[PDB]
Amino acid sequence: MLDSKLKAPVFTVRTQGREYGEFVLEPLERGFGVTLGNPLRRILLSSIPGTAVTSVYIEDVLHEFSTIPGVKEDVVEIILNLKELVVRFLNPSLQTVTLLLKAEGPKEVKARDFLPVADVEIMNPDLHIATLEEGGRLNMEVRVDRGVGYVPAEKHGIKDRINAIPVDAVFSPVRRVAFQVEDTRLGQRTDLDKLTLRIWTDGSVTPLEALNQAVEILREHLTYFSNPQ
Amino acid sequence: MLDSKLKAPVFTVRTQGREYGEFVLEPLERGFGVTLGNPLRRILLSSIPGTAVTSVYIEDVLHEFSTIPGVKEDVVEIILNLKELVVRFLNPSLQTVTLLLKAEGPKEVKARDFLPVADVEIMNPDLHIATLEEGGRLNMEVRVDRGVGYVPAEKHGIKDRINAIPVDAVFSPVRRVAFQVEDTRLGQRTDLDKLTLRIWTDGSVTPLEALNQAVEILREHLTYFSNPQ
Amino acid sequence: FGKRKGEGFGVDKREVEVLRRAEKLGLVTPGKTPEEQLKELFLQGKVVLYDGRTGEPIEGPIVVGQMFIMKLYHMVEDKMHARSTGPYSLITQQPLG
Amino acid sequence: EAALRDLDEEGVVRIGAEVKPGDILVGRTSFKGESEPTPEERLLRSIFGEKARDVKDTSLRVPPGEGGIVVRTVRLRRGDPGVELKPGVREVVRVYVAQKRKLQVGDKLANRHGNKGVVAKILPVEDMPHLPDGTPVDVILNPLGV
Amino acid sequence: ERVVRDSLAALYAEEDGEVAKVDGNRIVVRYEDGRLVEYPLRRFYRSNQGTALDQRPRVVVGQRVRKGDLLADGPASENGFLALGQNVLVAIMPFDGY
Amino acid sequence: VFANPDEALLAVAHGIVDLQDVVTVRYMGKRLETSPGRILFARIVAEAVEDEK
RNA sequence: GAGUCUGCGGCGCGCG
Repeated sequence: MLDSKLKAPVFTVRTQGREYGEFVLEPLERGFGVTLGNPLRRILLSSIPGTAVTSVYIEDVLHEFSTIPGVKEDVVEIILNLKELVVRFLNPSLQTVTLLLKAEGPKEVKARDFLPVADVEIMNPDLHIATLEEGGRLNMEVRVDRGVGYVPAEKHGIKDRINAIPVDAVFSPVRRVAFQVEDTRLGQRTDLDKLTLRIWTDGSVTPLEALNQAVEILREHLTYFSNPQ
Repeated sequence: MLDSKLKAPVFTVRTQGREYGEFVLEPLERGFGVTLGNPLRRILLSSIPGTAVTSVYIEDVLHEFSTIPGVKEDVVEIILNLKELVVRFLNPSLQTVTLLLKAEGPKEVKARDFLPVADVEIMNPDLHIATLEEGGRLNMEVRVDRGVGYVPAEKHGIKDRINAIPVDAVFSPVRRVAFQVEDTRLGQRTDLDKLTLRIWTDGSVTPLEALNQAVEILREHLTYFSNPQ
Repeated sequence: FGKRKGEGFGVDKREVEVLRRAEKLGLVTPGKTPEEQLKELFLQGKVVLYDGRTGEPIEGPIVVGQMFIMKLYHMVEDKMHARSTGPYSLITQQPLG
Repeated sequence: EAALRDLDEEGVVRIGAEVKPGDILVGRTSFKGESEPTPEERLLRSIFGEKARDVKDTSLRVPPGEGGIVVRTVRLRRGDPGVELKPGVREVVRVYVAQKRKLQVGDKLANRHGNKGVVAKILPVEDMPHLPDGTPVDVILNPLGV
Repeated sequence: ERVVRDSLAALYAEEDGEVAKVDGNRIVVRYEDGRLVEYPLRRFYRSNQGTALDQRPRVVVGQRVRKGDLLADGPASENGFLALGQNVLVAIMPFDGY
Repeated sequence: VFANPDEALLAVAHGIVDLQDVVTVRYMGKRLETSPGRILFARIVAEAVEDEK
């Protein structure tokens, strides 16, 4: 095409790794960069489905505010580090996967120390769970689920073992979203929008992958306006 | 379908006349009513295309700042009242329609006094164009077009007749948009959104027609994310 | 708000959120119904407003109203003066227009 | 000739004609030198066309800035009715121009209390602060100035 | 009210009567004492400062007018009241840096 | 309690914590007890000039 | 291969 259609949003992409991805799209009519950017943002953080540590159970620990001997880190610092663990399952059959791990003695407990599960993968290997000294006994069972958005440990309250402690759900693989609408010049009229939205991802999915899922959720919702009543 | 898909936004409609039209859609996940409602609002006011008085020509009047004998109102007050005239054509073949009207003597000139045009309709009948005294001679030709947004009379400068005077273009068929997101109950989880947006229209187009065009412009823009570079 | 009740709808998630931030501020007596709360906040001369760009409310009531404002006379001082080259004074050789 | 359309009445500009900066409002022709013709301008004239009107263009033009539509015009010729024409003054020519001043970014507005200020940006109704009901605000004043 | 009246903006009705003709240029009323005056209206005149001075008739044809009632509005009057600039809805908040 | 820095602001955007609220956050080597907003400012500066430390 | 000549001193008011 040549006139109004060839003059189409030049979708440009700049992505390094699977964490950062800038996305520029221009030109846009009046105030559309903002009309597009904010919904995409609201989707990119709540809609994108993922996996987060739902609950944990240290064998000798009863409360979340306890400390384990031979272990530098406190129960709270550890459950904190677990929220940082990014797991990636391969299919619907895996709704709730309980990862198991037990390490003793003078060793550093990394996320690769968890006994491998058939359909689940751990992309956060070197994540540091704890530092064990001597006579350091650490046996725990950390639950993992697939959900959407953020769920306070208070909202769900998981109880595999009566003494287990729930943890805050961090389900979006996208940490932060950012969009700017800078003015762009197109020969004739100076009043134009340029929308560039930068997306950050924990690694599970990519910025481009997330953005596409986002636009889809919006599109799927735009069709829900079909049958009147 | 039965489970998650049958549980789909129930698009309900309540529209009286072509001016008001409420639109309810529920249930929605978390903070989506706001994610959908605002973009649609930003589109509904800026983007929808319509009709407005583009130019006028009083037979004996040469400039915009003149006064016509036997006519209370001044050329300026009249061309002003003309911007208030809402016309509605039925098909693309009508790009520029010139409405003609001529009235004389002791009569009040309303918008229904315009000689009817085949494919054009005037839903702004009783609009008061002028008050004619005696020996009040008023013959004019007011141009009408289909466009988008606001076009200063200075920007287009229409010249059907050399002494005609251009008028400011008002192309949004919508005066105001309003949306509310009230909490709705779905058996299991109480945190849900319900988006009901009320749209008002001058009559040219309907609330429903506007909403649809709106959702389309948004979808058309969501596809502009196709070719990276 | 009266026509709002009859026209068919109540309060927004937006309208409630701003209310939270509002009572945490000290503009509305905690414990009252949003209907009653919004009234108390409206009486303050402030109402809830959405950004228009994002559709999200603006955290915190903002006042709005009918303020009479006038436009001031545009002198030839307004209509800007930019000069490249031009006239010059007869006795002093400095630029003048 | 393109600059002589609006100047329809011989000399004077026609009423109801959009005058933009730099257009001729009224034409006039005086003489080229102080007392003598020009030796270098004599050769140029003769090369393309010696018979060139010696009279110089001194016409009332639209001064940079703005003009609008011409609404009224006044011309006092030789046999003056009851007017006082100054000496030397052969005749005068008034041209009344009018123009709608839509509010633009340059303009300044202020309320009766004292808040003065200029318009920085004309936002599209599309995204400026809007009320629960669709009614959007017209102007947004900066709190800090109070 | 007073400002437009003591100033000579709007045109007021001398004595009581009825209206005869309502031109965009003149309003000739007919008072009840049996007299009728034509009141021209400064159509569009050049103010010293270049502002518009027009008198816009506010009275319809054949209207019993009270003594001292506005027949036409001055350059800046709405309805016999002083009016400069307009009543606009305004939000008192900060924007980007606009 | 928020692990990574980002972690703290997402909860904000989701309506769990106001920016002016007092929470705990894990930064580079310390468990610091500072509000989200304060942490956000830290970022803006740290971003303005890449030498974060 | 264009360039002359006019707009000064003061006064008043208004903006910043």
